[PDB]
Amino acid sequence: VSPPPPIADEPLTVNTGIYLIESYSLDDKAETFKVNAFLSLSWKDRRLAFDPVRSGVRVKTYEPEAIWIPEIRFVNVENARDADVVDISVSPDGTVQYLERFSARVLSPLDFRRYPFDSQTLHIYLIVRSVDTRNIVLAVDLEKVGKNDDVFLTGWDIESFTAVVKPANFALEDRLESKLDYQLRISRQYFSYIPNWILPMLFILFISWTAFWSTSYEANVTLVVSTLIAHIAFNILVCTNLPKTPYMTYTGAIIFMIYLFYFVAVIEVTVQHYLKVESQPARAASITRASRIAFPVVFLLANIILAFLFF
Amino acid sequence: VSPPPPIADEPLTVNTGIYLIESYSLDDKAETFKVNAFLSLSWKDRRLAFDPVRSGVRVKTYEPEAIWIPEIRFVNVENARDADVVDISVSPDGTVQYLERFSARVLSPLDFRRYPFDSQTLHIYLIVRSVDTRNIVLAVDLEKVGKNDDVFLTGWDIESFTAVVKPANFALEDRLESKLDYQLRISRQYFSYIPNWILPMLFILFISWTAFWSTSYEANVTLVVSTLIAHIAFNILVCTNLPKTPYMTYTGAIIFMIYLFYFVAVIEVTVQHYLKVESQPARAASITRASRIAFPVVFLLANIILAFLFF
Amino acid sequence: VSPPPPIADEPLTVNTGIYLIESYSLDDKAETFKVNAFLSLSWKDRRLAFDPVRSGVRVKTYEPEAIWIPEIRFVNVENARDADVVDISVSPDGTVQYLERFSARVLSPLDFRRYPFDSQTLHIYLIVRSVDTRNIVLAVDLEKVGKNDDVFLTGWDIESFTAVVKPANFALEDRLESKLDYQLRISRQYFSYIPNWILPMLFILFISWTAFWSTSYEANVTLVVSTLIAHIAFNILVCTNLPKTPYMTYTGAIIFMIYLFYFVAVIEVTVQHYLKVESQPARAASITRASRIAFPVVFLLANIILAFLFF
Amino acid sequence: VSPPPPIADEPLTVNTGIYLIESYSLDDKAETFKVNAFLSLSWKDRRLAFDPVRSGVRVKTYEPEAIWIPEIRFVNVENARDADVVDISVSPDGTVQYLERFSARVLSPLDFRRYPFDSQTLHIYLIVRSVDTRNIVLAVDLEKVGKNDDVFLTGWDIESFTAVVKPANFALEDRLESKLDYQLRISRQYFSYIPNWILPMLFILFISWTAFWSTSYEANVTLVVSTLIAHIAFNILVCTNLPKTPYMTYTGAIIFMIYLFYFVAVIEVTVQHYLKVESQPARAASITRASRIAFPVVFLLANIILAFLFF
Amino acid sequence: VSPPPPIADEPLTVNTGIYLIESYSLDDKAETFKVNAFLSLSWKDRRLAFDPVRSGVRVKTYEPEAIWIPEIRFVNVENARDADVVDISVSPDGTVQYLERFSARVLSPLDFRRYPFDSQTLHIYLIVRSVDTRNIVLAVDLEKVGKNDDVFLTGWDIESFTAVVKPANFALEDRLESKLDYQLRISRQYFSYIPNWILPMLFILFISWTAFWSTSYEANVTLVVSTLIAHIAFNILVCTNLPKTPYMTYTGAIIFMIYLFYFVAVIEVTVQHYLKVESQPARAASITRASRIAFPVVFLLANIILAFLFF
Ligand SMILES: [Cl-]
Ligand SMILES: [Cl-]
Ligand SMILES: [Cl-]
Ligand SMILES: [Cl-]
Ligand SMILES: [Cl-]
Ligand code: NA
Ligand code: NA
Ligand code: NA
Ligand code: NA
Ligand code: NA
Ligand code: NA
Ligand code: NA
Repeated sequence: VSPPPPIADEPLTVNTGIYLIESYSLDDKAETFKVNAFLSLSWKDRRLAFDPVRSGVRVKTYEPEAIWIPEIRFVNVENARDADVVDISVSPDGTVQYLERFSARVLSPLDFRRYPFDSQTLHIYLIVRSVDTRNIVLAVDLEKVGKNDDVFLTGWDIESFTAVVKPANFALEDRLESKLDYQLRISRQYFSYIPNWILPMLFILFISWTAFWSTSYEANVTLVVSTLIAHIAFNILVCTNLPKTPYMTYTGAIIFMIYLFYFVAVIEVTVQHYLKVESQPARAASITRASRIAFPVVFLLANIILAFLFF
Repeated sequence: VSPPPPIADEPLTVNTGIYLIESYSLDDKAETFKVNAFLSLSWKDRRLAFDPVRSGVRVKTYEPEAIWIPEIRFVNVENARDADVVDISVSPDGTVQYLERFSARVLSPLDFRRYPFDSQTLHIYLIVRSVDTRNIVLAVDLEKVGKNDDVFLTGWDIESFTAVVKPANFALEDRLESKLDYQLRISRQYFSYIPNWILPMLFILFISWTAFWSTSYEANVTLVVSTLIAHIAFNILVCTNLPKTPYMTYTGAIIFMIYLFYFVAVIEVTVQHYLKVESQPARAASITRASRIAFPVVFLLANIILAFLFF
Repeated sequence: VSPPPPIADEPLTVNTGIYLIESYSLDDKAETFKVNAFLSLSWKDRRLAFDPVRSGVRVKTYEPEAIWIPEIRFVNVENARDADVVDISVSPDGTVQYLERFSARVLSPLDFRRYPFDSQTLHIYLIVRSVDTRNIVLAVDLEKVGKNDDVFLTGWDIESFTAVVKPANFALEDRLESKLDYQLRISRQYFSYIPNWILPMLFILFISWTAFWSTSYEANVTLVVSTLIAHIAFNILVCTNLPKTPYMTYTGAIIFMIYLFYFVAVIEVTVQHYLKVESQPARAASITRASRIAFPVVFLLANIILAFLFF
Repeated sequence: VSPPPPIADEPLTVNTGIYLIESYSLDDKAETFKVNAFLSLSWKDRRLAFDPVRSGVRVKTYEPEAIWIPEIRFVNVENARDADVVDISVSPDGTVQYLERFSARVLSPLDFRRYPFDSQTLHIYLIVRSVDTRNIVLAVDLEKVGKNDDVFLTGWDIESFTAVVKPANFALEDRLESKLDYQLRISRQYFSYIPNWILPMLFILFISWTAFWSTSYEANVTLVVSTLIAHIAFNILVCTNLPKTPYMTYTGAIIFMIYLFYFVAVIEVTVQHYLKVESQPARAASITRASRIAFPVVFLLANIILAFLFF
Repeated sequence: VSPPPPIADEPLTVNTGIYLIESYSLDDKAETFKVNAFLSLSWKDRRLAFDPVRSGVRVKTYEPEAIWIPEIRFVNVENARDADVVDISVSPDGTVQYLERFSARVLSPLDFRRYPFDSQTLHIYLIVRSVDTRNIVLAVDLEKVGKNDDVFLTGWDIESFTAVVKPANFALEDRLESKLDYQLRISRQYFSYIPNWILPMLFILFISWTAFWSTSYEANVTLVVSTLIAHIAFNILVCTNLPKTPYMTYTGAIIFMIYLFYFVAVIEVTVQHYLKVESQPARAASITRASRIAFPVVFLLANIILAFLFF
């Protein structure tokens, strides 16, 4: 079966549409997500047109084998070709209404610099390669683009599922390719992070600042170093599985700054002790007293700067 | 093969029934479970009807290819079509009785706020898309809905497997959809959590409260901080298998409260030491003495409040 | 293809046999195991009868497609239908002799209360659903039930592979099911646990008892608390691979009892210190001296009781 | 269908080309990567040649079944044959132009001695085995070799995707084999490692060097040993998953040298204490004072030597 | 298609040969490895014999369907039947030369007592079941057994890939089974373990021995216990990937011994302190002085004994 011939040197327009049934498994590290949806395709093949009176039927149903179907493919899928045809209907004029159910593991990059207060725009790209007898272009039938009300993506808030209606028509290996961009907009549910990660992490850091109200070097070393181990362990406890970025993330800056704070705390503790030993308790006292305000103020300030830089 | 034509403008009623053979693999983080089951389908197609006296047979058996079968689909499955036809029987009147064995990874959301004392209602949804020639509705044959007595789901207690007999009726892309809700009611076996997690975690926290019977700052710092590290490692030991919720869980609250208790214990230990150093041992003694009753009483009280709020 | 007709109202006996080629992947958590085996089936289909004088051949060989084969299914598998037909031989009488190679992830529950000194009985259940024209019953050909001498299951000792010869013939969804039970008896190789887990865990607990020979509160706090951390880390090191049971396990009890011992050790250390501080070193000495015999004796006794309760 | 016969004892030249659509999942431990790409093949089959005036068509399209296609295989793939034919076009002279979409998990070794500042050359090898009737050789059509501009490999910078134009002809099991080498050149995005791993690891080591400004053995033991634990935990936190190499890696040497520094630090702390106890504080002071310059200088120097040796 | 008939009561000899293309994924815990190879089969079928002159061809090519092919199977594969036929060629006398590309996940047990200085013999077993008309036996064509020069297995050294030429012919379920043993000899690349595991682990133990140069019980308790935690974490850091053996391994013994050393060190530290407290510093000094030589000597000696017992 060859493609439908043109009426007069025109390309075949294939009207597309993705309707989301289920969304699941957003893998941050892999930068992938899985989807269960309908794919609707509509085009005109005049060769299939008929008189409804003669046939005694208002619409004819076909098997995929029986008629010519455009080779529509997904660009960014990790999944194998997972598709089941639901219906093929030919209206009296020769308009074919194709419908299939599919599931795919889609590969779309994520921006982690605002993590865990980040939002994403996931993409599902559709392509079709132009054939020797006719060029093919994609179109969006907005009536056949949407998502079911049940559609959820664990740990995320689903904002929208739209399509950039104008395709990207370009040349590849001497043939025309027509590409559409379906966008799934989502925003991370950040609630969990504040009682489960930010607050316990801030408590461990604050414990280290009690060393500014002690003159016991043995107690201070234990304080600052034990909270440092506790901090590490706490992030081991998180089992952070955020991929490696060629850029700095909001979380990454904060964590780094916290290591620096743990370091400076050690220096203060060391200086205070050295001065007490060097029979200069006057300076040792001044530094310790200053650090009681310096450490919380600098931390709060640095965080304001960081928050500002990231958002 | 087209659907059976109506006697007089009536929809095709497809009688369904899911009989659970095996249930397994409840993934909390994925919010999925796997199932091994029978799917029974029955509808009337008068074109298949026969006079048994002529046939010399009371029931005729068919191959799926040979006759029209309604395209029943599962809404919420992650799984690829995994179905094997067991039997297709046509009664003399035209009633087709279809039976298949299937297995599926079902995606059903879970409520974690009462975790690990939570109960779930898992769903298996069946759909049928109405066709161009005839509209289709799903029905439940209660005699063909059940579970085998062996059916177990590790770490859970299986309460029931029932079906909401009335289907959903709605339009999708200009066609009528008939959905059925099969509900598998389960309740978490919480026993394990009390000796393996709750009690050892309460012991580590109690050890920290011995600092209210000591005046040794070095010993107290060691106590409170080491038990805090211990706590973290103990939860790292858990290797928590719980998804990130946009809400607070019972477990989540408890853990948070325990971090707060570790923090306040440090403050007391710090204050008691500072006052002893400031030559005010009368206040330092009063605080330490109060804390001996305050810490356990507030903890017990706060837990009563939480338990009340969650259950 | 319909089943063979009865001579006079008798059911079709399908003689079965599983011969294990390979066993592997016993997943404790999942309660599953994988198997590579032969499945032998035999029944009579007189429609296939032939005269070898005419046929020239003493036994005919067929393709699964060519003849009626009973729909034998595995009840408790996770796996998809993974089967390769090796031979289908028919003798002049019509007796079919079917052989296939299969692999399957079998789901059979495990009893963990005697872990890691536990023994298991794994099951492989065959079923055949009776058809409209003839009832089908399963049978065991003992000559075709066994395991190869190489057959191993890592971390377990394979005792036996036998079959309950009497099938569980019952009624389901108005038809007759004939169920056979195959039993793979195994016992856990517990050697590894004693030098790798039991002994280093007993050493860490013993180190904590050295606090009964010290009067230094700072040293005692360090001892008892650091060994508690060590213990946690050591079970984190084990990365325990056991499921959550609705019952108490031998290992589970031991671990719990060890946590309780760590707690009571802290109480003693606390009491001894408070008394010394309260200028009552006479009682503090008595307690510490008693604890030197109390803790080992109570531990040994409690373990005898537990061992007795579990075995 | 047999291969096209030679005009006069010449081998069949199959013009190849791989066009990368998507690259993903570079697994360092497995030394594998996944690819989604076009495979273009072209050969002249003179039996397929046609007169365009008689046919009334300038190019004929075929089904893979209809014509002889060379058996091109990938050498180094872990993946199963995942290929979908897009187009088969025969020009009037009989020159077939084949195009397929494939995805494969490619096994190519990696050099870890410069990790995490390493660059790789990934290989995709195409083979063809000469047949009994005609010998086959591979060629590169440079116009059909490339990658889309979107092509990304998470955590890596994609430099180039080129092919060694000259194939490697050799004999195997008495037949001629034509191999082509496609090279995907990538360099690791090392940014992440400096704030997330190198710097916090250097801070933990610096904290241990404060023991050179203290005379308190109890405080020093705490410092040096706790930071040693922190270092371990920090690398557990990294969950380094870099395979086991028969050679020393840059990272591996650094880590090793850090363990040695932690050991020497303990010796210094031990020596300093022993001398103070032996009433030789003059030597103890000299050593501690020396160590303040010795440790940082030796470390900086050793790192320059290492960097030089590795780069 | 029946098997070729015998000339005079002789079995059919099928000449086999495995040629390794790729080897990868040696899973120690699963005791499996993956392979990509060629399988060459050759047998004589006189029904396929021809006069070269009549057909005008020296060799005829076939489709697997067209001719009788022996059902050769792999015994110890976890993998599903992953095979692609490359070529089938019939020589004028009727000798069929079959060639296929396969990939399999092979299950072969491993000996871990000399780990990580262990060597393995991995097996690939080929079986053939004798048919009703003719008995089939396996043979090795040594010219068709080998491995490509590129063949590597990460973390191992590939010594040889040979085949025990005499098959194991035996009776199974009343038919004759002919089995061939293909052997892949490998030896572990142990370099990595000495700087990454053995040496940092020995350093942590040596740090604990500094307690024999200190009289400070608080410092010694910290030393011995902290290094014991460090040791655990260091093996948790290693996250050892070795299954559970019913026998003791070299690594296993070493680790155990190290735990015993950590325990004895605590005893010494406890004894030394008790004696100092009991105002017997003469004995306390003697023990500490002895331990300075006892611990290294006993350790070195015990290791010599162990090494000797294992190798
Ligand atoms: Cl696609
Ligand atoms: Cl479905
Ligand atoms: Cl089955
Ligand atoms: Cl391939
Ligand atoms: Cl096989
Ligand atoms: Na399509
Ligand atoms: Na169906
Ligand atoms: Na301490
Ligand atoms: Na069957
Ligand atoms: Na510690
Ligand atoms: Na090909
Ligand atoms: Na075969």
